Amino acid sequence: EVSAEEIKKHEEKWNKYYGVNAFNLPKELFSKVDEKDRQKYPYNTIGNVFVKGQTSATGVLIGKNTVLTNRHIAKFANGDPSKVSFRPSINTDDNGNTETPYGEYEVKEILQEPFGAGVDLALIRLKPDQNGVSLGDKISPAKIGTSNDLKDGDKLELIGYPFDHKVNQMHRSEIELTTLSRGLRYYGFTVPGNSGSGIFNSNGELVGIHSSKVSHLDREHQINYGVGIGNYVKRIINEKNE
Repeated sequence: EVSAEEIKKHEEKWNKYYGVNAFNLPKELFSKVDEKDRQKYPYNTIGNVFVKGQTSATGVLIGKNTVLTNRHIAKFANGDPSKVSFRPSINTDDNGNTETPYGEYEVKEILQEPFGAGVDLALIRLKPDQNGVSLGDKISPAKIGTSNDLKDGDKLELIGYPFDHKVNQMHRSEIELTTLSRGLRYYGFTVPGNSGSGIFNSNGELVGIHSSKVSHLDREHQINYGVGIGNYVKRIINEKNE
C-alpha cells in the first residue's frame, strides 16, 4: 500500500515518456545513436539478437565470444543455437539499407538460465567468423561494473534496439532509478525489443541489463524492470564468460 500522492506522481513521470508520441520525445530522453557514436565504446558492444521467426531483441558483448541478454529472449530458441544470430552494431536506415560492419555471428551454445530461472539473464556463446576471428577481437567487450552503489534518483544510459519503434536502429534512452529495494527499477522509454539492452554508468561500465515492464506501486501501474549486475551475477559471469 502506497499513498494516492505517489500514484499521482508516478503517473506524472511515466506519462512524460509514454504520454507523448515516441517521435515527439525530447532528444535528451531518447535518441538514435548516430554512425559516429556507433563505432565507439560502449555503443559498439551493443548488438541485435535475432531469433528466426520469433523475436528481435538486444544483447551486450561481454566476452570474447559471449553475449549477455535475457533468459526470456533466449527461451525463444528452445535450446537450438542455429535459431539465434547476433548482429553487432547492425543498422538499417529508413530506406532499407542494412549494414553489418562486423558481420553476423552464429551461436554455438545457449546457456538459458545460468543464474537461475528467476533471474532474467542468459549467456549466448558465439562462433568466431569463418576466418576464426572472434567478435571480441574486433571489438573490446563491455567493462562490467556493479549495481551495488546505485541509488534512487540515479540517471543512467540504456542502449539497445527498440524494434517496435524503428527496426535495426540503435537508440539510447535516459533512465532514472527509483525504489531499488525491489530490484533494478526505473523510469524511461523502452519497448519489447529493448529486452537485453545494456545499462551503463557515466564511467562506461555495464551495471544492468534491461528486462521488461512490471507492475509497480499497485497492480494497475507500471515501471521498467532490469537485472542489476550484482555480486551474484558478477560471480557467474566471471565463471562462465569467454
